[PDB]
Amino acid sequence: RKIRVGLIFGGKSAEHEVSLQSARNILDALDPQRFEPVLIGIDKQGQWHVNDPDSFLLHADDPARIALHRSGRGVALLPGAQQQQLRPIQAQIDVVFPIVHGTLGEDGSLQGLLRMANLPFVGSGVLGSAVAMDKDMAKRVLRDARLAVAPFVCFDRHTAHADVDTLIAQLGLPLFVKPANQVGVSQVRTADAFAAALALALAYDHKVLVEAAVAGREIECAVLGNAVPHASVCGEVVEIVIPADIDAQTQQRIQQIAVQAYQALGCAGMARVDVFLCADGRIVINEVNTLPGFTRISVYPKLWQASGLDYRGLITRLIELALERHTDDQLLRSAVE
Amino acid sequence: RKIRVGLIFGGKSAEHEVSLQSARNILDALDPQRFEPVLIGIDKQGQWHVNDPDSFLLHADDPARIALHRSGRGVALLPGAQQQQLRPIQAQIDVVFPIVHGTLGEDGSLQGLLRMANLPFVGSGVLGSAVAMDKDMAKRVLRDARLAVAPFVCFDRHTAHADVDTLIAQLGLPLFVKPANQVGVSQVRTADAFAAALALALAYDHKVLVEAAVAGREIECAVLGNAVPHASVCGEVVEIVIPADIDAQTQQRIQQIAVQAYQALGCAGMARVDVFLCADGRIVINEVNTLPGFTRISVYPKLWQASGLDYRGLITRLIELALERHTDDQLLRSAVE
Ligand SMILES: Nc1ncnc2c1ncn2[C@@H]1O[C@H](COP(=O)(O)OP(=O)(O)O)[C@@H](O)[C@H]1O
Ligand SMILES: Nc1ncnc2c1ncn2[C@@H]1O[C@H](COP(=O)(O)OP(=O)(O)O)[C@@H](O)[C@H]1O
Ligand SMILES: [Mg+2]
Ligand SMILES: [Mg+2]
Repeated sequence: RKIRVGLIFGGKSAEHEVSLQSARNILDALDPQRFEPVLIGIDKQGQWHVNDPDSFLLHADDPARIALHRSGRGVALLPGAQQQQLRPIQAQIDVVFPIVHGTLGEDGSLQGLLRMANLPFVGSGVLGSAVAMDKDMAKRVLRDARLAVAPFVCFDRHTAHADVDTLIAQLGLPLFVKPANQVGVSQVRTADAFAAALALALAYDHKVLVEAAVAGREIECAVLGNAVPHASVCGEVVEIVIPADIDAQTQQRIQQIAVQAYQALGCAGMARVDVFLCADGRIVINEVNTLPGFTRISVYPKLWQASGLDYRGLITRLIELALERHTDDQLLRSAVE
Repeated sequence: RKIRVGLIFGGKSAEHEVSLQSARNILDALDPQRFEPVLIGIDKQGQWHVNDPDSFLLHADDPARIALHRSGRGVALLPGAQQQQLRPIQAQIDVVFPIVHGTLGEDGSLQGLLRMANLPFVGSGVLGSAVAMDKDMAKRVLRDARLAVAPFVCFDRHTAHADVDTLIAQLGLPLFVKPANQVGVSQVRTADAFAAALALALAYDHKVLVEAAVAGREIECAVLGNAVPHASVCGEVVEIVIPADIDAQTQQRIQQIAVQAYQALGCAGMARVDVFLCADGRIVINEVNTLPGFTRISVYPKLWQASGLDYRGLITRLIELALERHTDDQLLRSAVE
């Protein structure tokens, strides 16, 4: 009757601690009429630990020291299994809410594990996560959908044969140098600082984007839904200001763009879309993020709060969307001969 | 010293039996100086069974009855583990060669499981597999890379608001109706047969492509490699003819297109690229397939055979490429703070 929600959190990530705080907040807001929580923390070495709600954190109330209780109660996954798919090394989960920051948590890999275990789960599936996480691929698909993105060139080790001059002629200055995996970012103000930015970024990814500058205000907008996505009110990064000080017509066209970008990349459940709003009213997509923050101070939930969707209720909707997707997939999977 | 190769095969798939035959052939050709095999079969319900090389098939020599020995020796996966990641429910694998046909085996999901288990593995990673498998997404990325694809419209349940007339004005007749997941295909010769094709396809996927006809010969070309991919000689589907009866200049431009498509979609290890060669010499990409067949009669290995790469040696190269990728990823993963 109650649904069992497996919260998987942590990750090998600079944002590890953000995932800890999010898990705590989700746990406090989970509608206890409907959901029972099961907790799986992933430490900074990538090891999985089951915990109880009341002892999953060390120094919970100290932001500078908060950490995962590495209980050493390990987890096995049974691929192809239809029940008890998550097994203790040495509770049945009905839906997974993954908030694992870092490459594997965000890039479709964990999502693929969850599919292989036949687990419903919150957020974008394999494709949507993989595409959004790879900033090179995400921009090519956005571009093809006729949405505006910063002009850019993408390099790998084998082509980084980079001519700073041709780059400046095409893209200008300053240039933003980014590893394609959504640290290693640099604002290159002069042609001479480029070489080093290129080199730093390539320590983090096999692919590095070089982007022209976009002049404009930074507006962020929350999307929720599967096939019929909805958009929150906008927020302006000034340090966030909700609702953004922009007219109705402008908010509406950013909302519409956010939904369209989301559909193009094949997102589901949730994304935060970050755009630039230029002086002439052009809207340029900076980033589509399939794993927003879920702390009480994170932008994504505050954007929905300001749109009349409360935190408990956001969480409940994300779970319902995960179950909806799963049951629809169920029929199509079962159509194979 | 010897490398342990985990062969994972089978799958819930119409091509299940092709995967069985492939596994057998791979097993016979595996260089026993270098590799020891471990066998994991996935039955038609998606259940995983460990087997021994000498008893993994029922009716091995009868194509009409050949089936997986469902031994019931189950497999657990330890996510985050660095050793013994594949565990028997109730041999250390050093590299996985997945040839699991069907959605999960092909679409990045299994690849994501393998990443979560820190296993090196053969073929495209999560992104490359997810993108290539979704024919809608694959064509948009190809399109953006300025390679030619059949003109097309993509529908879901919520838009399939389909006007046959507008479709014929834009794309013509006949139309090819395809579920976006790479059965449910229909050649609609008249405007009146469309409705039903659209409806059949939508039983298999949430997305359905409608493509204009491409008039031309069918040429297939094998790609191998990670960052510097190579192309095989071409083969013509007449029923395959290797080498294709086409000039050197034409083979060279199809080879170049095959590599470019492969790079655009982020493929690794292996793909078979299928194109149309039109009367005027235009080359139109039909499909990039990240899981080709590996039977002795499959096109992919025959294309490499005709290019001077033998079957054992193809297999050895695919494993080397998997290990190369893995060790390079290793340094970048470990760069996180
Ligand atoms: N091409 C660009 N033009 C102008 N500003 C940029 C550009 N790329 C990044 N920035 C600015 O630098 C900041 C950091 O970049 P961003 O892509 O948001 O990386 P992350 O979200 O991983 O910090 C952005 O918030 C934006 O303010
Ligand atoms: N748009 C098209 N124009 C012309 N022929 C097509 C088109 N789409 C498919 N075909 C033909 O129909 C066959 C089946 O389509 P294909 O996409 O190869 O599906 P699958 O590989 O899953 O059978 C192809 O081998 C090709 O010969
Ligand atoms: Mg951003
Ligand atoms: Mg084909």
